[PDB]
Amino acid sequence: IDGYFKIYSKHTPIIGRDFPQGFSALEPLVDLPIGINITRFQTLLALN
Amino acid sequence: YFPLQSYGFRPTYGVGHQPYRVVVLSFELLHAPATVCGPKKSTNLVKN
Ligand SMILES: *[C@@H]1O[C@H](CO)[C@@H](O)[C@H](O)[C@H]1NC(C)=O
Repeated sequence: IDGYFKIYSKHTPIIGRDFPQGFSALEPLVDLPIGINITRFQTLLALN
Repeated sequence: YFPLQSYGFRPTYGVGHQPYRVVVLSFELLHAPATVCGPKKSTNLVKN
C-alpha cells in the first residue's frame, strides 16, 4: 500500500487435522518502506 | 596527451595550490517513502 510492504502474521496450533473452523485475528509483524512494484511472488523450499 | 595529471601537492605551496578535501551531500527527491530524518525529541511527560 502506497509504497509500504506490510506483513501480518499469526501462529495457531492445529487442534485436529487440517484447516480448523475458528476465528483468530492476524497481528501485524513487519512494515517495510521499499516503495517498488510487486506483481509476482513465489515460495521457497529446501531439500535435506 | 594523458587525460590524467598528477596534482603534486606540497605543503610549501600557496593557499590556492594547497590540497582541500570536498564532500558533496546530494538529497534525493521525494519519490519513495522517506527514510532519513533528523534527531527531534525533547521535553518530559508531565501528567495531570
Ligand atoms: C509500476 O508501478 C507504477 C506506479 O503504479 C506504474 O505506473 C507502472 O506501470 C508499474 N510498472 C509495471 C511494470 O507494472
